[PDB]
Amino acid sequence: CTAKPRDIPMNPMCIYRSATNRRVWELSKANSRFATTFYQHLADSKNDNDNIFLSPLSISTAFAMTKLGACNDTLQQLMEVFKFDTISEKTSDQIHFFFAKLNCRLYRKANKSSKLVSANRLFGDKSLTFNETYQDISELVYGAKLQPLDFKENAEQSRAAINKWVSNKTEGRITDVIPSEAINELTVLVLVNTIYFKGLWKSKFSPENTRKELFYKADGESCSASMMYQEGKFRYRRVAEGTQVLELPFKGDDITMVLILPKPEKSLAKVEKELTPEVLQEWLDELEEMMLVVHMPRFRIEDGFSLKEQLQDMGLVDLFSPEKSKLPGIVAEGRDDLYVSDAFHKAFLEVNEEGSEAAASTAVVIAGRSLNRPFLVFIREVPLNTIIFMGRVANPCV
Repeated sequence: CTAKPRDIPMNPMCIYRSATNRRVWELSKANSRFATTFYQHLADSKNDNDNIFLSPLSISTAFAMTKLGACNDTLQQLMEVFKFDTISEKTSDQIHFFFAKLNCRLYRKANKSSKLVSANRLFGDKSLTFNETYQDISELVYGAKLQPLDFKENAEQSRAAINKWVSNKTEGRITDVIPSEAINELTVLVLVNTIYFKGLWKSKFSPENTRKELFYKADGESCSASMMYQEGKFRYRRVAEGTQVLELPFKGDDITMVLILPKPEKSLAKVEKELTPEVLQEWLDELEEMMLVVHMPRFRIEDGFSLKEQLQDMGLVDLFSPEKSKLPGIVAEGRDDLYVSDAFHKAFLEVNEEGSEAAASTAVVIAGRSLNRPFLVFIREVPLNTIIFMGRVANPCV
């Protein structure tokens, strides 16, 4: 951004290779393929009846930041895993450009509708000499200023410093991205991303009409749930196997939630197993204006988890290997031999008669300490083809 760069600015350090915004659309595409693939995996590691919420977008946005200082294999798996190897061509360095155009259109609205604001940031060790170019590129592309932190003698407050910053950037919604013993005296850097959304229903529900129901859990007893109610014309479509798909657009119609609910008594897993950018575009394409009666619970969910286990299973292995990890572009002089000790994510969703609110954050930490009847949800940026948030609502009660 800054204005409209002819992608003429500089952008060195280790390059891998396997109206041109078509490059950006390709980015979003690859961003989505990662989203679905990750959810699948994440799902595998969670209980089918368990809740789920995240922001695939942020995860790809913190890892793109990390990729900046990557080299060789570590760079390969990063580009491939996050699907960056499906874009225009030879330039592990150019992707950051598109992702800086993408986030640009996303968060920079010459239109003002709903709230969608991101904010990245680095937190390096006060003793180290970080690469100037790396530090400068990050601030330009991802707009991430390198905030000095005392990990060598104050990892605790250092953690507390990061979590706090994030909270600030998540309207208090996100808190505890970095677990208690994550960061330590050996921690070099900690790349972070935050995303915050708040949108008013283009067609709001009526609190009056809302009514408390009785929710039966996978085991034992219920839990009361405030079920909402409204009626109107919405883009909908009962897809194959009786699967329903509905789209609730927020004011501006630029961003809309997308619920997906399998036929009564049918398994959602079968739906999550065959979930894919392709399939998703399919349902979304088959949608059609109609009159209906929408019933959806008034609730909020908060997810949290380490991305290490899953990302390892997808291919991002070298990055977490103290031995094989290659992030030579970060510290110019000081502590070397860096590797991602672990990565964390945390998302929050809230839904009510007035609209929806959701927030998330991802924290990649360098060299530290390692370690109910559902329905699907989606928060997409239509014009941009990006899945901002996603998840599965399994307990409205909460």
